[PDB]
Amino acid sequence: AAKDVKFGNDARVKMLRGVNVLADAVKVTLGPKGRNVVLDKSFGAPTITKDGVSVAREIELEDKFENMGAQMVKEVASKANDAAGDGTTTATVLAQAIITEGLKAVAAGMNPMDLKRGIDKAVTAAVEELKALSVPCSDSKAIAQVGTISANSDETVGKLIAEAMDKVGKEGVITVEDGTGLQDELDVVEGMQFDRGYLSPYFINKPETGAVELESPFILLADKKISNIREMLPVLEAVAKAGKPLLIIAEDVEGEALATLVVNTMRGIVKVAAVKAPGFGDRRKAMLQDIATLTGGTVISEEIGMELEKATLEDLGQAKRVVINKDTTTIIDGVGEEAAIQGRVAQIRQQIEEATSDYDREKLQERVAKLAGGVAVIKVGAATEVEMKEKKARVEDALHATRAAVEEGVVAGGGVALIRVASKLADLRGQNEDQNVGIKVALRAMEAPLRQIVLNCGEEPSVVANTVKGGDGNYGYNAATEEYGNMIDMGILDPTKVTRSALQYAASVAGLMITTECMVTDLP
Amino acid sequence: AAKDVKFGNDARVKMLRGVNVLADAVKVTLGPKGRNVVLDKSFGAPTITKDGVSVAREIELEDKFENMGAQMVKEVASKANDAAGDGTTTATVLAQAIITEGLKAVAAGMNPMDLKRGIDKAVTAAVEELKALSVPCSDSKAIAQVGTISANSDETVGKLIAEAMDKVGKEGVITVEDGTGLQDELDVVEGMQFDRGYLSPYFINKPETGAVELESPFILLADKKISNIREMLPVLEAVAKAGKPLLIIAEDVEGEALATLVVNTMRGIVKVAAVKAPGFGDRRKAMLQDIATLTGGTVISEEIGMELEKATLEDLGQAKRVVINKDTTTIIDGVGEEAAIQGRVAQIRQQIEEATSDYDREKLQERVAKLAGGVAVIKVGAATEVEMKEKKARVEDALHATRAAVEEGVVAGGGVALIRVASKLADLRGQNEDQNVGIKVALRAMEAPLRQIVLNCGEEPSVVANTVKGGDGNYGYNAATEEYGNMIDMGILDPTKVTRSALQYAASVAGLMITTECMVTDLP
Amino acid sequence: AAKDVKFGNDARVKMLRGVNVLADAVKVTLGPKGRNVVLDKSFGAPTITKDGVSVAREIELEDKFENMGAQMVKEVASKANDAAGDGTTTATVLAQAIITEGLKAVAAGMNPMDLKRGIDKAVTAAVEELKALSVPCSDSKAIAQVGTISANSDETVGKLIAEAMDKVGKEGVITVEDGTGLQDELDVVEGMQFDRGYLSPYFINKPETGAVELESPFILLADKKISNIREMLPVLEAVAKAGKPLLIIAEDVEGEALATLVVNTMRGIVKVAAVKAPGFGDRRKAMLQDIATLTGGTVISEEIGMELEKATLEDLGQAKRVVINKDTTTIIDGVGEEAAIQGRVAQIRQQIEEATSDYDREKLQERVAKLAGGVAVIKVGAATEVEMKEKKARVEDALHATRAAVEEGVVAGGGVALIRVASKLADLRGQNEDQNVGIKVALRAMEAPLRQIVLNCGEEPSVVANTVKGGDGNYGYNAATEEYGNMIDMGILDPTKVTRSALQYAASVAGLMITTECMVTDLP
Amino acid sequence: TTATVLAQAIITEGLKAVAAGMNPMDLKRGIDKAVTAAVEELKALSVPCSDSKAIAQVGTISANSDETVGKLIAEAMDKVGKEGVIT
Ligand SMILES: [Mg+2]
Repeated sequence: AAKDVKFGNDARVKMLRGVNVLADAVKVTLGPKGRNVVLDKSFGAPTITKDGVSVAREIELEDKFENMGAQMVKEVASKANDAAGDGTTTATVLAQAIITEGLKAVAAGMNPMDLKRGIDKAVTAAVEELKALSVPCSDSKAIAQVGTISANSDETVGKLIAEAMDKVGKEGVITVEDGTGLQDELDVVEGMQFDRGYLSPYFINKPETGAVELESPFILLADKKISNIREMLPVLEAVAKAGKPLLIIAEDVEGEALATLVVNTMRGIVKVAAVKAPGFGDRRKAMLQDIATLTGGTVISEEIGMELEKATLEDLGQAKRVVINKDTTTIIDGVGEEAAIQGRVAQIRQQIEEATSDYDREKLQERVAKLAGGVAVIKVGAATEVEMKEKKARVEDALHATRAAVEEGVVAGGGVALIRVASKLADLRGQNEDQNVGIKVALRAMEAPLRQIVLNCGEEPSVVANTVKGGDGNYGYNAATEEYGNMIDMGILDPTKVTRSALQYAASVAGLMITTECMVTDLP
Repeated sequence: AAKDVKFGNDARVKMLRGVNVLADAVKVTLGPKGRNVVLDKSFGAPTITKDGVSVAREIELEDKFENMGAQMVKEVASKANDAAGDGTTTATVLAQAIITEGLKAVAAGMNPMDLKRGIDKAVTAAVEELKALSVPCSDSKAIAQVGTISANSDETVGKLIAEAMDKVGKEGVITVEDGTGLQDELDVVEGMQFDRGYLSPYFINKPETGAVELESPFILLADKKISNIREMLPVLEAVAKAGKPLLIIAEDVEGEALATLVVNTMRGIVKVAAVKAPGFGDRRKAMLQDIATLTGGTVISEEIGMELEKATLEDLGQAKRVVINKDTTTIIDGVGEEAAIQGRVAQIRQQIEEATSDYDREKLQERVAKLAGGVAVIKVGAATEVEMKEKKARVEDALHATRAAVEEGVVAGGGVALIRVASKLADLRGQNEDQNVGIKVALRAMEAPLRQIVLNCGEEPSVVANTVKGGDGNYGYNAATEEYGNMIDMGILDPTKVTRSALQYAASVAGLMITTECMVTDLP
Repeated sequence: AAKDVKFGNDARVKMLRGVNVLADAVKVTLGPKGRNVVLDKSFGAPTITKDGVSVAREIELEDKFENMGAQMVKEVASKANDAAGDGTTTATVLAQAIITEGLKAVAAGMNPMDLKRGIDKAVTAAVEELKALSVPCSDSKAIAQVGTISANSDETVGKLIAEAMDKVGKEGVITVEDGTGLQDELDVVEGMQFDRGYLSPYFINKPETGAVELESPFILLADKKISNIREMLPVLEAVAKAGKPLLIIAEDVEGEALATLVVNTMRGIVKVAAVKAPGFGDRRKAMLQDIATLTGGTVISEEIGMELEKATLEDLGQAKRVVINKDTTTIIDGVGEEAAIQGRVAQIRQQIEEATSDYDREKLQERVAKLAGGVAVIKVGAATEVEMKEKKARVEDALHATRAAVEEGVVAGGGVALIRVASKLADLRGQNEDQNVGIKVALRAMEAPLRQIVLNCGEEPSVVANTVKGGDGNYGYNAATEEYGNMIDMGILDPTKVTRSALQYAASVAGLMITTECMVTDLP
Repeated sequence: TTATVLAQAIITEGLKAVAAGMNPMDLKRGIDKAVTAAVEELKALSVPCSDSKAIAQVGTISANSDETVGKLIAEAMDKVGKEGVIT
């Protein structure tokens, strides 16, 4: 595939045009009263949505290079959402603002590297200002308070979120399941979650979630990389007859074994998924065993002399539910014996006391938390299935905001916090004039999300922002009610973590584009 | 098919245009303050990188002839990295400068052959100047000193390099393995390295490395060329059943067996790799035997009457690790008995006594080193698996730099060494008037890497080059800190070998283009 | 299909353009300081060579008719290499000069038939001059002298060539084999060479050589034309288990068996080659038998009642090496017993008494020479494979030059010999005025290779040639050292046979083009 | 030629200033004020040219460093006087 190359302004201008298309389309849906965007669907009638993430997902440009601009922003914006749960659209809005003004500066004869440096300094100062601005969240009322707000002013949802965290801790693992009964249920059951993703995007049976949900699946524990389909065949045939899904944990799965399973799973016969074993080197051997004890399974080790091909249902572990997302795997309600698992914890507790290394005490302690802490599950109850499933989405959305709020506290969510920081460091400047311009670009860019909100609502952006500038603290304008006041008090806020992640990611992508002198793509 | 032919000025102009595109894109990332380059992918988003090598690999031009120019530079630049481990971007930078100014000279009516000679004379003088400029690196302090710098100021990485060399030797074999735990472990285990590449690129399971890593594979030793698939089958299925990779050492493998093994390995049945036996004639027979003793394997010889088809696992040697690169084969921790291995060494030591020829004593001595010297292995410790691969990559990069530093010492790495040498031989004149022009071209061209660094840093190339010229020795400008001083003492340097190799290759390709009178290619 | 036909000048002009393209691209690489050419590959990137033959192979033209001219010259030039071993580029150079001046003459309105004939007298007279100019090579000192020069100032290469001839004889059979060790080995072993080509070009396993080399292959001796694949099966299958290549000697092989074997040998199960038997009729029966005794194999005769299907391995002769080129087959180190081989010789020596004619005595004597004389072989010794194989190529070229040198002696190789002869017969005139024109065209065409040499070097051809003409005999200009004197003494010479063959082929092809009224080809 | 160069540098930098968010009318005033100050400095730097050699040097420098032109002109201006006419 032959490549087309553009330099300097020809390159940068195309990125600007590309980013603006993505940004302009996505920006309209940011506010409470945000405007809706029509997306075509290959089969059936066209889709109408107010969600920026959905719109961002659906945008790819005709012109390569312009496409690059949009996509570069999308990758980083997606990361903000993946690390914060919200602000995907906000990051893009901020990215456009920094990028559009920053590019003018490079084309004006000013040095791009200095402009980046000025912007980064502004961003660095802004992050700390956000930290001062931020209202901490630690007590149960604050947990419930943020949870109910996120949940769309439903106090019952906030209560369960706080209760879940209270039962397993702030860092504990909380999952959501369809409710069997009308009543909301919160339960503690043996289970474990670890940072391991799925080996294939093809495996996902829940496309909105992006996660794979399996029902009472068999669990295969392995201690070797799997490159050959042959080891799986006797076990593979056995699971299909059952009709139950099979989950595999091992070092890695190579394309020969994995490709057949991928093909077999997608609209095929036996639909199963495989994930990598948690931990590394020395760490994994103990952890796989922890999972084994938890699911009542048997670990298969090449070192032992036992191979996967010589295996039956007896060796496999079991759990009622398991869900696998892009980079995380969690198991729910493992079958392992209560005495076995509790005993395992006792063995580990004894292990903690050698305390030879701080790293080892903590790491052993970490093992205790995953196994002994268990997994807290929340079933969402409702009168009708339609209401029940809808409520479940809301609970999950509140949970991401609550976790972000816990880690860093909260800030005004109308884009007000960005406004608020910009007013505070207006005086800040750099020795190089180019640096001064970079600082101004970043600060001015911060204003955009507020203005975008107001613009979407059909109100004057300049008038609203000007009055907001006049105020102090968490004071701001709420788009939904057209009334000025403390945004946190009135119910509109964003986690401190999401605002920070969006703003800095936007600056990071912006800085990269500003310094770029060349882009490469294939011919039309 | 029918060919499109250009010759004389027309052929040279296209090469210039082709090389400039390649060089303009790659040159922007050379400095510590490297400019970002965005490389597109057909699916979704573009990528942003400061790595010149990744940029250069990707470049292919639609316009034939121009494409040849770019490719010609890429091949020679690639050779510099292949024989030095670094300077791929630097070679290209120097190549553009030499080629552009010299090429104009040939089109100006100047004799090309003389211009080459003038350029080469300046290049040769510069190489010796580099040798004088170069600071020796023999003691452990120097070994560690260069190793930590290359490792990007990591003192511990330098320490392991120095200690490994201290044991096995400068000429010894040092390899890097993923670490078992937090500590970095260095150990010497029985093993052997020889200069033999892999028969097929398709074999590589580590795409960034360009090498094939196998875990505790069975080893097949053969005394015949393998053109037929069929002999392999009884051993081939047996190894697959065993569940481990198979490594083959023999005279050579033909496409009849090679192509099927490739097909068999890529997304298929069993993934194994094969390499050619070390030495030739008398040497291979003794050398293969040394490997057999080392891996505890059995050699199969046509001359004896033994055949591959009749062989079993017990006839195969074993090692915990084996890695195969483009031109080198090495094995780690051979299973062969200490009594057998050490006893064989005694047999070889005894052989050395005959001293019939310097050639046999030299060669026998070489056998002793490989068989008895052993292999030094370095495990890289880390708190996380991602970090562990990260630290490991850095060690490998440092190791090439240390080996290069050992072989020829080191020079200032800011492009300063090229500057320093160019200034020293300003006076030098050729025979023909045209030759004198070539000399100026070569010397002026040398300036470019420094200027490029400064250009990438947003600083004036002419002003920095001018100040550097004024100073002497290793004195120069550090782009990263915007300061002037002794570049080696400031932690910025390049191995003498990489600087020399990049400068020599740039001149070699440049001269080559200069003397090229005709280009033939397919129509568009 | 409909075809494009053009007449006279229209047909001839296209041939002229075709030959000029081929000659212009090839001629630049003729000199010692020749200019390299860049050719592109489907498989990767471009490679550069100063070798005219490689350039010629890749030259094919867009315009049918022009392509034919180039191909016609390539055809004749290739033949010169085939019958001389060198001067493929020289033949092409001479062809362009003769053709351009002569072809213009036909275009003007001069008689073509006379022009060819006029050129022929020039050529015939020049060849006689070459014979007088030519220094004979008979003694060992001359043999070694030319051999070392051809090898490129390597005394050892020439010394072995002289020694090889000194053993088996000037007309004996000398072959080249890879060296098992450091020492160069020249020795004699039973073997036979005969003039027979390979049935299919597809058979060649050595594309640079254009020949098929096999390792200790089984030899099939047959007494019938082969038309049917079925007979082959029991023996073909037999060689397959053995794993060794199979060589076939028979009257001829038809497409029915030939096509399947060709497909079988390319990307197939058994890779074998087949050639026609030496001699014919009555002579053939004895000739095949001589090979049978030599190989120790059994000849299958239809007349007897023996059939190929009824054959086994014991009926197949063996030799350590066999090599087949475009029209010659030779075997090395036949396994046949010395007692039987010598005994076979005794039968032939006894036969000579029958001699009722000189032809029969001679023909029988020739048989004695092939069998009893044997084949001498050369193993090329070197420190490493790269040097060993590289050295081997040079030895083969020196060998061809020595055979050509022995058969006709040598002439100045700077193109000087053509210059010297052209100056000598300035006076010669034809009958018709048109014939006179042809003579001048041929005599000044002779100059072209010298001038081309000087042109490549970047020196003025007109100036060099004038001074060389002023001199006498072998006196001329050495392009490599920029000096004047005896070219032969200096180290630059061409075999008389190659110079003559190049010149005669150039004139032969030229005359055919001069006399070619019409051209017919496929549509574009 | 020199005047044109000044226009080139003034406008290139001035436009850059315009792109910097500055009021052009003010930029013009700044330029005009700087020029007024520069002229006075020029007035101070200027040294009277009264000798033949200096006049020759200006003629020679103007004539692209041609000595004969300066020599010929210096002789002329001296001979004709201050109000004399040279063509
Ligand atoms: Mg003037």
